[PDB]
Amino acid sequence: MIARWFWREWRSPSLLIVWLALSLAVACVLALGNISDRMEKGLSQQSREFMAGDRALRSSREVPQAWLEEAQKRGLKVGKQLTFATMTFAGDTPQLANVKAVDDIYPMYGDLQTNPPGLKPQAGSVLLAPRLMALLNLKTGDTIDVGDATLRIAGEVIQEPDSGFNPFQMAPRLMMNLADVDKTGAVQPGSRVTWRYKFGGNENQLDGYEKWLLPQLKPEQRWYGLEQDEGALGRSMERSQQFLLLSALLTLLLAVAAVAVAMNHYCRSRYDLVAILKTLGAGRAQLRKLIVGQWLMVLTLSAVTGGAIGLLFENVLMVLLKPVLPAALPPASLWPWLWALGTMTVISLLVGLRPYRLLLATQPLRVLRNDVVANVWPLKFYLPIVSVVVVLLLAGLMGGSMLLWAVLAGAVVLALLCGVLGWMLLNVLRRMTLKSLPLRLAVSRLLRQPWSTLSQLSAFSLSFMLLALLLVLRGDLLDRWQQQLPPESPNYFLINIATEQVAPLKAFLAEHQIVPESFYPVVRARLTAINDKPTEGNEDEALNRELNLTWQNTRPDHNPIVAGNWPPKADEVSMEEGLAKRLNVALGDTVTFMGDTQEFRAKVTSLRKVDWESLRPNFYFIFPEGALDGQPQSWLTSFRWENGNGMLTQLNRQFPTISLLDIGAILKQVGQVLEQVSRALEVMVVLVTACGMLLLLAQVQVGMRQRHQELVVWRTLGAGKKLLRTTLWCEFAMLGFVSGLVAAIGAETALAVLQAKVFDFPWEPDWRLWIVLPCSGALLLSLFGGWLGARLVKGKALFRQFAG
Amino acid sequence: DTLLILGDALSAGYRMSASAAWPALLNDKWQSKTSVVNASISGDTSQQGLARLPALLKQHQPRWVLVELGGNDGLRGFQPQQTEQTLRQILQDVKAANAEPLLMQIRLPANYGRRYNEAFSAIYPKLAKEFDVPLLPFFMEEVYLKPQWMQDDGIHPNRDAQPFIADWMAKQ
Amino acid sequence: ENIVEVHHLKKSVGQGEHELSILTGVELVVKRGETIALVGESGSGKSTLLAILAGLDDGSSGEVSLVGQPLHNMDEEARAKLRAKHVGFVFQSFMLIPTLNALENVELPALLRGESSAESRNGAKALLEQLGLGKRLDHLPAQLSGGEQQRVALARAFNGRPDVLFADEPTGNLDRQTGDKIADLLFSLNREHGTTLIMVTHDLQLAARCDRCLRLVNGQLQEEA
Amino acid sequence: ENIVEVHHLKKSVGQGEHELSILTGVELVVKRGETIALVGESGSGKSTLLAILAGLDDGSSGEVSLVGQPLHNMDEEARAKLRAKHVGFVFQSFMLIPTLNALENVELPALLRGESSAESRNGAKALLEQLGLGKRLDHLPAQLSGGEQQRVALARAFNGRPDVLFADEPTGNLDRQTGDKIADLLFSLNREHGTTLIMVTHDLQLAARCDRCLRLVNGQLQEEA
Ligand SMILES: Nc1ncnc2c1ncn2[C@@H]1O[C@H](COP(=O)(O)OP(=O)(O)NP(=O)(O)O)[C@@H](O)[C@H]1O
Ligand SMILES: Nc1ncnc2c1ncn2[C@@H]1O[C@H](COP(=O)(O)OP(=O)(O)NP(=O)(O)O)[C@@H](O)[C@H]1O
Ligand SMILES: [Mg+2]
Ligand SMILES: [Mg+2]
Repeated sequence: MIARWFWREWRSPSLLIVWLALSLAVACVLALGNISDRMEKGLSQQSREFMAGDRALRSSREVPQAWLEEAQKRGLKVGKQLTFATMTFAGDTPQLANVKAVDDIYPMYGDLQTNPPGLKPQAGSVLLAPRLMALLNLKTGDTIDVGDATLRIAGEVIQEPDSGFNPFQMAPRLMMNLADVDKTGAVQPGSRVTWRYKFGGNENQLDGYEKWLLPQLKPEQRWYGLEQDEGALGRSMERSQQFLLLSALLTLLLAVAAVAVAMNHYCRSRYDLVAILKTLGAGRAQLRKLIVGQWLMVLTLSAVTGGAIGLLFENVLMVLLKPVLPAALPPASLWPWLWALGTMTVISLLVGLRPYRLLLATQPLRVLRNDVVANVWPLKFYLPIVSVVVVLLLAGLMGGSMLLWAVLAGAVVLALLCGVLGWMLLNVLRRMTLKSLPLRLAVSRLLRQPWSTLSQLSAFSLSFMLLALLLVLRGDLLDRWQQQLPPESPNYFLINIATEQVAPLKAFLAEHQIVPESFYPVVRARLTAINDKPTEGNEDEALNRELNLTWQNTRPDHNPIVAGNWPPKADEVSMEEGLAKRLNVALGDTVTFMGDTQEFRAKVTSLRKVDWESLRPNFYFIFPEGALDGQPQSWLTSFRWENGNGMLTQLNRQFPTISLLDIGAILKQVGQVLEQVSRALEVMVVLVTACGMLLLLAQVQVGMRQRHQELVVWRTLGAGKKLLRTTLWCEFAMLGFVSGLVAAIGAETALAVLQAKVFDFPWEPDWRLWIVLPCSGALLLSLFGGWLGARLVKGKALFRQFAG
Repeated sequence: DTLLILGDALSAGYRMSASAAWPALLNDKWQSKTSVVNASISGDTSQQGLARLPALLKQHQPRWVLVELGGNDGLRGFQPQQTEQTLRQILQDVKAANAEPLLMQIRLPANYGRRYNEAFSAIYPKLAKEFDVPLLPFFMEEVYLKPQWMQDDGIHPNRDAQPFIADWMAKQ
Repeated sequence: ENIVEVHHLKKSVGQGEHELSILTGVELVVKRGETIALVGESGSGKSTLLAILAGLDDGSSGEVSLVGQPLHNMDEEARAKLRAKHVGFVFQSFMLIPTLNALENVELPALLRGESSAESRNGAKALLEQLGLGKRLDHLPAQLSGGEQQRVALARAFNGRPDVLFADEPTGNLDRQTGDKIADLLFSLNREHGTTLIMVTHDLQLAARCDRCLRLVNGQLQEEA
Repeated sequence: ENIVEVHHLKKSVGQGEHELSILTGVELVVKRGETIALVGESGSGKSTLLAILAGLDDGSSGEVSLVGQPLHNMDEEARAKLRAKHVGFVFQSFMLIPTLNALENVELPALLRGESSAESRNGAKALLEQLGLGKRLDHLPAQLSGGEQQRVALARAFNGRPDVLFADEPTGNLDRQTGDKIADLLFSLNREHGTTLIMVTHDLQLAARCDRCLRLVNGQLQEEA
């Protein structure tokens, strides 16, 4: 009986378009969620591999073995590493070397590359850094005395995965087996030996052992993972996670808006059927069962189709992007499934609940003749309830993150602005006279039904502002990362350079065809008093440890002056904004520094932005030339060179007192991480843009379906196809222009809030958005409407299709 | 009478205020009779110490000078001949300018390598005998078996060890 | 005996300037078995008066009693039950289902009454074939003419088998022969089953055929024939 | 002189068993100024025959010439231009816009013709007031009766001001007085502007008033009056 009902209704155009929109939204949301979850899992896995473990425990001495026995009983894999330093001897030449000792478990995660590759730390042989090998002029197969024991040299080490990203490890790397350490006899009380403990396994047992060890923790022990790290890479990972969550939120909201519009259209369509079924006096239970059964069948079919399409789409995307993708990601969870299904069902139910009870109470005739409906549940109370419910649901889904607060603030400000500007536009248009035909036609169409115009305007505006926010955030993140990592960054550093030694060093660089950058002077001084008040007792790190003051002559390139003037004059200093805030220092304040038992005062005359993520040298204070000439000055410099290693040994022999630092491996790893995340973000933004375009197309098609009867009446009367296309172009272009105009301010507000309280970056207004968004949205909507109208106008005897 | 201190963060004060460092504590203990002034700077080399030497010598002009340098040079690793010659020149300059040098016997940690540790530790008695100056012992060994007196790195003693260091130096 | 009673029924539509007064107090007494015709001009309120007489809407004021039950005192559920029990209605635009065929459209009330598919389909087929619609069983209302849709609505009303039947413009879109056949069928049903009939049409002959004739002038009913 | 010419026009709807033959070859000659009435029974094909005569649809076979132009040889754009230039049509369900009021509905063709708002609104108001619809300017078709909707459709057709007017059931939902007024207005327009009129109705008197009368039997036209 009802099977034929549903089969015939599935062919009906309105139900067909509603079901298509629902299925497309479900599929796109599910695919996006699965892709985001798999990308996040891959990022976590690669972070663990970079850390060579899942949990890290660093100790200065020996921890009790009973805890490791408990971990073994729990099944977690635990590995011990011992790091220290020694003074080895290439014949007579002494040299410091950073010795590391691991078991066979290492590498627990990631991969270790040696020279030749494939070598592993084994007994009877040791490994040296290529820089160390060149410095000691040894080679593979040689025997060297490390500590107090002589062992053969297995080879060089290309790179170790667990090498800390610390640009201060001056000691060259030495590697030896953990069993041979007692051969050297270096294990003695009072030795600076660091015990690293790597833990790997399923997160359930990880949490179990973590909570088991929590009461047993000691101050000498540092237990952590990777997200808790304050390193720049960890913060970037957190930002990427927040970006993925924001993308999920945006696609969820777009799906919500699309399905809300579809449900509104469906409920308005069902009016005639409701009226006729109520006319025959059908039982309330019977009619309720019929209507809810049809609605639930539509929802179930849409959900099944969306799930199948999402799975197929994810498989196709993984197949296509595999060469671009680093490796096969681990499978994701089923949480996106529940997210999408619950979102769809809840939104549809909340949209359709009020009309159902309203038609139950209202008499069928008043519905048929559009008489005054029963004054029950006015929209003035219905809308706030819906807003509160959806806000609570989103907060429960995403744990009440501040980004959700920013998004909802943007949404509400967009809604109020849309309402006010719509009222003003209605007044002005009623005060406006025209002369062209399609303009007047579009004006009339807008004026006749203002509420549908407001709804479509709000939907288009929210979609446009969400897309603009996504694009702007992606562009800002990419630009900031590109600024932070110049591709021409130097790969070697020279420190502890003497002022008398720079000229021989400069000649050495010039002979070696090396163009050096600015030679940073360094003076070690402490900010003792601020505004004649001593800083002792303050727990701020800058007021407790030593400060590295410096002077320059050219304006900083990566530190534009936000407040103040460049350059600072005599007794004047350019200060960092963050330090000024954290030390309650304003412009013009007197800062007193003590260095080399010499006290000097300066006036804060310039506030500057400093990003510690930048690999360039950064300072909390900048002085003009001549401010600290009398203070003792060391010198720091950096250069890029990859041609051979003999010149490095020659420089070390010529300048033994000058410290040499290698950062090549760290630079390579951070570049790999940044490019991987950049590819991930680019793919994510492309797919989100595609889904947003599809949803906008669905909404425009819904609007065309709603205007189908009047369009077909016009065509029946004899309206030209060119005239209809121009009218649609004008109407949808005006709609898109207004939507983009309001979306500009909405996106500005949301971006300001999120950048202030999520991404911790300075906010700037962009007039380029204010110009591009309205015209671009208008063009997109006009093209979509023109294509849809061109498709609809095709056919013969279209007047017979007026009813449908 | 004034005592000038010229060394590393062991006396400069690693990640602590100027008053938090042990030389300030010793000055507080010796306010009445003999003031103590600290001129130590972290990370200095023998050449950098020589460069900073004239300014401190002219600014302070003390009766005694505490010269504890080369420990960080040994930690980073210098060839014995070069650092020995530089320290010899520094001591000659200190004794030339009417200032009594105080050389601290520094012994590298036993894990640093027995041969180099012995070679570097044997320098200090030779210099003390040559210049006829007292050689106070390596009191960081007294901190070797005191984890509560050290930090996470194990290189610099914590603020809790600073009173102990000041007391030990007052005894010496 | 009196199945329909009306006292001071008034209806007004609109607000302020848009407000319009349709009725000025209606008094009507109708017993079982009567044939009542309504006459007037277009826009005079015959359709809305018939609709509120059927109890589907509430007027501005007045008392309406159907089969000795106060419809205004009842709720929508009781009125729906009464309609499903003894009331049938025929509109002007035929209010037909676009997604259903004629046979299913006429069989639907019997299915809603819990009758089995076989007997309901047989009765629907008989009602359609006696109206000459046996060749349009699978056709849709959009695929059919206005007269065919009117006949489908009449067949659905017949399938309802009510004791009271309100119809508006039953033969407006029919030729003389089809109108005569429909009138003969309606009169035969009224004479056999005793079903009260209230028809609104502009056909003077059909109106005269009714037992009583009322003209709607200035929101008031006047006996005419 | 002959404005409408029909040769062997045939129309068939359906496929296979569902296939139905509507026309069996139509030959028709109509000059300017004639009044043509169409008679028959419901479902006989009068509506579809009139619609394909207006050129809105293509039959199974045949030649149709309107104002001396082969409609079958033209595209949809040319037919739309011809309709906007000289053709007006009146349906059975009045095909009215639910989201527009009567005044805007009748003013719409003049606006589509590029006329200014003031003159178009004045003409629409005159057409509505001469039909007695001056008190329902702001009312919606759902708010109005079927006769009011029919009058709105007729007023829209009048606002089109065509040289040829096809109408189906022009006075079906009207009383005698309103039907007489509409017929008088149509005849006056035909006699003044020379506009050809082709009306399909079941009113025998109105059909006899026309210059020619054709009955549609078994998909064929027969002269009757
Ligand atoms: N919802 C409404 N809003 C405004 N006016 C209305 C509404 N419903 C009815 N009216 C007015 O009441 C009149 C009567 O409607 P109706 O009962 O259909 O007239 P009628 O004379 O029975 N027409 P017919 O049966 O076609 O000859 C309408 O024509 C309007 O003038
Ligand atoms: N889409 C369709 N599918 C199937 N049959 C159709 C379709 N359209 C029309 N028909 C058939 O063709 C017949 C003629 O339609 P129509 O032209 O409305 O008849 P008519 O005699 O002009 N009716 P009326 O004007 O109400 O007296 C219909 O009644 C159906 O039998
Ligand atoms: Mg009426
Ligand atoms: Mg017809």
